[PDB]
Amino acid sequence: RPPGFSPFR
Repeated sequence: RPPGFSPFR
């Protein structure tokens, strides 16, 4: 669950 996939990024 990387940041690039998160809703924030």
